[PDB]
Parts: sequence; C-alpha cells; structure tokens
Amino acid sequence: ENVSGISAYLLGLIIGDGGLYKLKYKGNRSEYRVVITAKSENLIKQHIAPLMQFLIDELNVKSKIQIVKGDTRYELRVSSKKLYYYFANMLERIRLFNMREQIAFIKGLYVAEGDMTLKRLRIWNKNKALLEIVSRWLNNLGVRNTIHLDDHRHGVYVLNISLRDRIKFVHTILSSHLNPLPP
DNA sequence: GCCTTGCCGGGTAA
DNA sequence: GTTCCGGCGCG
DNA sequence: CGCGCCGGAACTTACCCGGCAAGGC
Ligand SMILES: [Mn+2]
Ligand SMILES: [Mn+2]
Repeated sequence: ENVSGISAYLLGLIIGDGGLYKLKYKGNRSEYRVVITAKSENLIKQHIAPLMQFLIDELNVKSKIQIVKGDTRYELRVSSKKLYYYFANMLERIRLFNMREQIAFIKGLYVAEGDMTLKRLRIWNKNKALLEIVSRWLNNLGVRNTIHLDDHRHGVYVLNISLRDRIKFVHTILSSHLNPLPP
C-alpha cells in the first residue's frame, strides 16, 4: 500500500525530528498536534508537505498544513485529533510493521536522525528501546550493526551500521524506489 | 599502513 | 523539539 | 460551557558533525 508506506516514512520524521502533542489550554480548551521540524524551509514545503497533504487527503482529514517560522527552524504542523491518533496508534503497534513499513520507517528516521554525510552510517536517539527494534529489523535485512552510549553527557545512544554492509544498507533502505525517496 | 568504529566535545537544529 | 500564549467555531 | 482547529514564538537540549586514536587485518 502506498498509504502505509508514506505513513511509515512520515512517522520516522515525526519521531525523529518532531512529535505528537496532546495539549490542554485554559479554559477546558484542547489541541492535538502532529509536528515535523527542520532548518530548511524548502525541504518542508517541497519534500515533506506534499507527502503529508496526500495522507491528509486519503484519510479525509479536514485540517490544514501549517508551516510556521520559528527562531531556529521551520515547523510543519497539522492540528487534528484524527491525525494525532492515526500516528499515535501506528507507533503503539510498531513491532508489527511489515517489510514495506520497516523500510520506510527506517528511511524517515535516518533522514531525521542519521549521519547525512554517509561517510559513516549512524542513528542517534535517547530511546534505546526504539533503536533495538531498528537493530533487529536491520539484522533481518542482512545489515550488521551495533548500539552504544555515544553521548554520556545527555544519555544519547547511537546505532552504528557496519561499513561492511554500506552498500547493502544504502541501496536497500535509503535508495528504495518502493517508498518516498529521501533528500 | 589503511580502515573500521568506540568514545568524545561543540553548538545548533531540533 | 515542547509547551506556553491569545484567537476562532461549533453543538 | 466544553472542546478542538488556527497562528505565533519563547524556551532548553538532544541530536548530528567531525576529530582522535585503539584495534583489526
Ligand atoms: Mn529526535
Ligand atoms: Mn534532523
């Protein structure tokens, strides 16, 4: 499914570079936000927004894509209870992703939290449990890898992909024509 | 000698 | 990345 | 009166980048 592939790719960006927020305001007001942040205004308008719009359209979600200018980065934001629970639930059953979803989700996550030079192959995150899930998926794909505590200051773990499988990983996960192609 | 990777600090893009 | 602010609509 | 969609933007750090050097072959 095109929809499931795209969803999974977005979830990787969201988990990596944004978030899912259930906000409570005065007085009894609420808001449900789906967010991806990024330094480049173009990357958001030209690569991400179209992907999100499409999804919003397939799900018949009524909200709009807001792009907000912040002091340090741009924010792509969708305010929508439906979309919020769409992704929140998708995340809960992450261990049940098929292979299309695993591949897409890793692509998005790498685009968000990865070594973009590609000189090394690395994914940082404080959530070890999440990295271990990606570790198992990668192993099943024949991409060897390890997980260590990289940043002792803040508790950040890195998942190191072995250069031995550089080609396997790059051609298989990053350059996959089956899902949204990375930047 | 050349690569791979564990560990690290800088500071900004989250 | 996360969570405040002050708006608005709608049953 | 109770909630959920817009539009901003202040407020801290968790990411990414790139060096070093120990260890493998
Ligand atoms: Mn992150
Ligand atoms: Mn990023």
